Amino acid sequence: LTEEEKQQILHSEEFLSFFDHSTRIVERALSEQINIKLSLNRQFFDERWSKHRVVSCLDWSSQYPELLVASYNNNEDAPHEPDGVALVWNMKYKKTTPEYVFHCQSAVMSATFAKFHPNLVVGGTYSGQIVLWDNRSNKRTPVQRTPLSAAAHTHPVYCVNVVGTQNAHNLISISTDGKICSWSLDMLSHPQDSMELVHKQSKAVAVTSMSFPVGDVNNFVVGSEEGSVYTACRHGSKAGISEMFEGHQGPITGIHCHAAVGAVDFSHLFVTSSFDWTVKLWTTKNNKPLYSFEDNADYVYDVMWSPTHPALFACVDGMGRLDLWNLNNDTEVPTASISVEGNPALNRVRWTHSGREIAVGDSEGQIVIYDVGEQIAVPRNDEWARFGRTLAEI
Amino acid sequence: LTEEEKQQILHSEEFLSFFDHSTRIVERALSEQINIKLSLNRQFFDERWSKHRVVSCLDWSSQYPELLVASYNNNEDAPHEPDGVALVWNMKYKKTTPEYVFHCQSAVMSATFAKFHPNLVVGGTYSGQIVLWDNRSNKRTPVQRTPLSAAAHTHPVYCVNVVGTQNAHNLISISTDGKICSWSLDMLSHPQDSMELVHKQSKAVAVTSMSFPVGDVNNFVVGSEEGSVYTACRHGSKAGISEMFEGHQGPITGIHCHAAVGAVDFSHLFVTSSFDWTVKLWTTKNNKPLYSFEDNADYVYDVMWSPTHPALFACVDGMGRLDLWNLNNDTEVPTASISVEGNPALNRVRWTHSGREIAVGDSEGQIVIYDVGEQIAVPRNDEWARFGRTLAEI
Amino acid sequence: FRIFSRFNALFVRPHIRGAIREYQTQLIQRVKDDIESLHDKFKVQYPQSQACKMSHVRDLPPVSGSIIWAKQIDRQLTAYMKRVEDVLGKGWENHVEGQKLKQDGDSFRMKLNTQEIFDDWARKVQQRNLGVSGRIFTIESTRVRGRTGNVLKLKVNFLPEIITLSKEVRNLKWLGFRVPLAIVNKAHQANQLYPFAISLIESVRTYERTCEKVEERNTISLLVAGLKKEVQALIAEGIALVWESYKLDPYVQRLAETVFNFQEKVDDLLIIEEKIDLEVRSLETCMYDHKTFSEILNRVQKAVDDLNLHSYSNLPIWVNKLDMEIERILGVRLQAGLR
Amino acid sequence: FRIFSRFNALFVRPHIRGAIREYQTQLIQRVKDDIESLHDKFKVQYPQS
Amino acid sequence: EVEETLKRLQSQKGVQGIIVVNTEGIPIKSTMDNPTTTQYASLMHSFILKARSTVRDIDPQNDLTFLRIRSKKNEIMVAPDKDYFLIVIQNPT
Amino acid sequence: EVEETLKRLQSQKGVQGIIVVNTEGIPIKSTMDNPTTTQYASLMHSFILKARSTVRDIDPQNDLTFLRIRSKKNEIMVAPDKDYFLIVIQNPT
Repeated sequence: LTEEEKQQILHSEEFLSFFDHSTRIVERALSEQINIKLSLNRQFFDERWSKHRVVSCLDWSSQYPELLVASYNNNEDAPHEPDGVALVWNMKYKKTTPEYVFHCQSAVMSATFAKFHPNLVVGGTYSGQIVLWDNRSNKRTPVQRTPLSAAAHTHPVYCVNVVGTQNAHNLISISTDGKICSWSLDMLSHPQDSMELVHKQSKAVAVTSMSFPVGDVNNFVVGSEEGSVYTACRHGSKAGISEMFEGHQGPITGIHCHAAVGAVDFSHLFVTSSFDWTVKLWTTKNNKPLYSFEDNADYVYDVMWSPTHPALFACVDGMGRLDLWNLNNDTEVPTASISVEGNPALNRVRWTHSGREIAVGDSEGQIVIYDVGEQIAVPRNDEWARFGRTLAEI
Repeated sequence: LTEEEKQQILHSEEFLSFFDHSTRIVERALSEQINIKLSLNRQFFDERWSKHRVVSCLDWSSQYPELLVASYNNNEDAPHEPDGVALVWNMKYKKTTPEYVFHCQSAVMSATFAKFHPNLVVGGTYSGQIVLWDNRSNKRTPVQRTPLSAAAHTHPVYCVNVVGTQNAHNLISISTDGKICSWSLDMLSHPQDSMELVHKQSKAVAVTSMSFPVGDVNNFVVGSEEGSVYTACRHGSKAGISEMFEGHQGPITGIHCHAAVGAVDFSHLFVTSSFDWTVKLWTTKNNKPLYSFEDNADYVYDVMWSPTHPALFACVDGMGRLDLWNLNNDTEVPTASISVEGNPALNRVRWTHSGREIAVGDSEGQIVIYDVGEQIAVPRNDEWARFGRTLAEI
Repeated sequence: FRIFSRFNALFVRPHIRGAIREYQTQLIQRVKDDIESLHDKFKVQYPQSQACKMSHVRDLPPVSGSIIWAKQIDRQLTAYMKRVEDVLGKGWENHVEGQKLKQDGDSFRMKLNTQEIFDDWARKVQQRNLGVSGRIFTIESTRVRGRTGNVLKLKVNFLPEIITLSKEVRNLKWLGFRVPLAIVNKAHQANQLYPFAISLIESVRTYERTCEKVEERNTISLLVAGLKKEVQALIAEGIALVWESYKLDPYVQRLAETVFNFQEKVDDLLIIEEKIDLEVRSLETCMYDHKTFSEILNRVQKAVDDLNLHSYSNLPIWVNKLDMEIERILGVRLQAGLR
Repeated sequence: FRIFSRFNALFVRPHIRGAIREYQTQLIQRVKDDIESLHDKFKVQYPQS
Repeated sequence: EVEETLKRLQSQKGVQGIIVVNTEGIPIKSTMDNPTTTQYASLMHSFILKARSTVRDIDPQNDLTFLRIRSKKNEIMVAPDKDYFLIVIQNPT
Repeated sequence: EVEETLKRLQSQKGVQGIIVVNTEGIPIKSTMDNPTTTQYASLMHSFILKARSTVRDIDPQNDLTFLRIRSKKNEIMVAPDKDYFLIVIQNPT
């Protein structure tokens, strides 16, 4: 009847026959038989919300790997039209209109999904307020908005990311001023923690990018507008910048830690994409740039490690050329390289959490979802050892 | 109570999917899941389609590495009953009955699968009429038949093959008179190419069987009943016989090029099983035979390279023994040998794809398939190196 | 012999030669036993050996197959002889066992001669005097069982076996045996003319099969009469020709394509014919209703129009007879409904 | 850059140095006007780049 | 074909009896006798209809194409796709 | 051991532990979504009882432990001993 006598009847010792029956049926049911490159994969381009308004940030949902957040910042065509707009794009089905649209009073400059809430979108704007979007709500207006006080950010926020475990989260945000701030995902009325990123005494940092190493939440790497990458400790006695890097003579336009696991650790490795077409495969423990890929006349805008390949990483160009670099294959020429039509200055690249599909932003709003070759995408078991050897080369 | 509706629905033959699925599922239902070096693996003798019947050809399906096609000439037991017997035999679950049967009004000489499509089966008959059959459809009559014309094949056809990839395919067939003809799988009623192979002073070559360098299209190689081996380019800059070989004294029965591909390039090696126990290995760049196979006399029919081991192949004698011959371990004694019981006239040998087992036809129709020792099945880099240096021996 | 083939370096030095001479008698006896086994296998005659039927499957005519088989046996015996000569050294025949072995081998080789069969086959070919010259095809008289009348079945004046003879020549010419020039010319002519003859015979067999299929169903011969007439006209044009000429190839090609078109149109007409007949039979027992009758008539008229657009022959009379039958069935059904 | 960077330490040899950039000086001309094509971007882009 | 089908379906295991059923139950064919074939096959038809309902419960798009019950004294077969309802009487082993 | 049986059953392809259904239609063990599995097991029990009546119509001495309800999506293995009815979801592959 109810769920108490079942426990005792299970504890009863008449189960020899049932155990023999189960063993026989399973052992008889064991046998089973049968009864009988770079490509343009998909598009996304709104017209109501994507007239000019260049792409500014891209992401994928960890919970829902079919979902992408866009961020269209610039408003110059019409002052009366919405200033900031964030569009979300679904992978499961092809449509011409974005699934869901979000409008913010200021210009949205960065955006990302929420890990704790798989039904929530959080993005940074140009004014400096961290902006929420409760997808359950039917209103395009931001649901929760951070104050523009001295406690919170007051400068253009360009990097936002929620980290931690499902039972312990923190939304980290860094603005151009350098004030890092962790909020709780559920409550953003007040900054639950924050401090201003400062180098050697009385030297502010012009932060313009960041990335957290996989797993770690205590220390991370930051890319500054002044071309000098740093490493910072989020929580601890030595909270703040802990490393000075010579880097490159141009502003850092992108950054990313290593994004793979399974073999010998590479979390010490990361790539910075500078403002002079100089991406830098390079590690935290060392201080000198390990390698200095250089080509082109124009310059890069974003670089993303492959979520599965321990060597492959993408590379934006302002000439419209997207190129994937596979270090194990080669170190001088792009392993793959194709140019999108109309040669527009691409602004972002984001890899699908699967690692099998790549995204690229655009200077006119047409996000292009590119597909990669099977051989060029998935690595092998020997791939990690080959990467280790190539790093050991110099 | 119906008396005619069931009778008429039985008379009306809408049983295509019915019979197909019933056949594909009942042999599955043969499984007994009731709750209460060389070694023979599976011996098949169809009592109904192989009673005193000689195997004519053998092929293993690359697309489906469990499907074999076998042929048969006219049956002297009864001419009234269907003469051209074709059989499709499957490796899904054990069964005495063949998976598919097929009839041709003329004696069937050779048969093979199609690389262009994984279901069509194409075979040359004794009347020089290429016969097409669709495995998915349940029919006994040939699906398509090439015209019997002077331009097309008219003499008995003993070799048919598909060259190129699945979007650059071409069905190449040889007639014993010496005609090479190229067809397409979509239409089998007009030769796309047709040319009577000639060596010198306008005399043709009585071609018995042909082969091609693996991984390459065009530049074919043929053997003649006259006791010669020729290299003839299909199209090139000049079609026809390009190179005489000193060859073997007696008729050339089975020819095959090297198949295994590894760190070294050995695609230029040719095995020819003549009528004198003499399985001769040579290379296309040398006019003389390299090594000779001599342990007995009298008609070893055919030899086939193992696709996985570079220095190992198989050859089957007419007196009733198949011997696996390795080059790395030995050069005068077989590395493996076995004889089918009853000492019958074993006709044809075929390595399955990826190797690891062999298929043997017989004059009695009892085809026997069986694996090979693991310690000799798998190759290694040492095998390729020592194989190359054994070529360096002489 | 493999063991010795491993080592041959100081055979010039008469130190290892003592060992090879010590076992020389064993060598000779075992080689003699091997030759005895080979001769025993030879004593199994070629037609009695499965090699004959394998060669028959192998497109090897029996005479040529036997000749080549004997030649290969002789080749293997000579290989044994020279291999013994090489392994033992020069002048093994000087030994009593050596000379005994050599005379056994010579006697076996004499028993293994081959040119006699070639001469016999050539003599038989000359005696029988094979040929193909004559009419394009022959029409003959046969009383086929099942009918009292004498059936004038149409055949082709071409023996299928003649090409086999050519193959014999095509095998014996390179075997080293010279055949008379008349045989060479006859075989070459038959070989070059074979494709036309086989095309004609397959075409006429296909035509006979499809025409007997047509006459099996008398309801369709009236429509197919035009194609039958044109085929008969082509046959009438062809028959007057002598066996060898220069119009052979175009006439053969056009007759073949005409027969193929005839057969395909026959099968299409046949299938649509049983379709129409089945629909008429359904109309016979179809329930009394204007809608169902109109639908049956619409489908029948659509089939008739489909036949019309294919541009067949003799449509109107077939349509008239079909209309007569359908109106008779309609009258019967109307009688049933009225009563 | 790579194609002669493959040499790097090679042209210290007495003959490799004479084997390099004597035959290729015209391709140094070609990379000069490649640099001219490079500055072409700089020529007129200032406020509308 | 009809006779060859039943012959190959029977001699594949020396089956006691199989008849071809292309109609919804009530088959008039017999392999040992009329009753034990016809009534049992109609009963099987009713229960495989209810099985089709059962498998459509979890999702209507699903259909049953293969059904065997192997018990202590009988093994019963039926492979319905639209009207082809198999019957096989066979030993448990 | 119940846990040993659970580990053995979860080793099978597409199987989440062991779920056992009582004569009431309520699974004594919980491994999947409760409402769906309860209704599915209730229909399973109805069908298996009516199939028990089926077999005892002509085979009054037989017991049921095996039945292959397979679709083009998944197969359910149903096995009663006397009161505990094992249901196992397994992929056809």
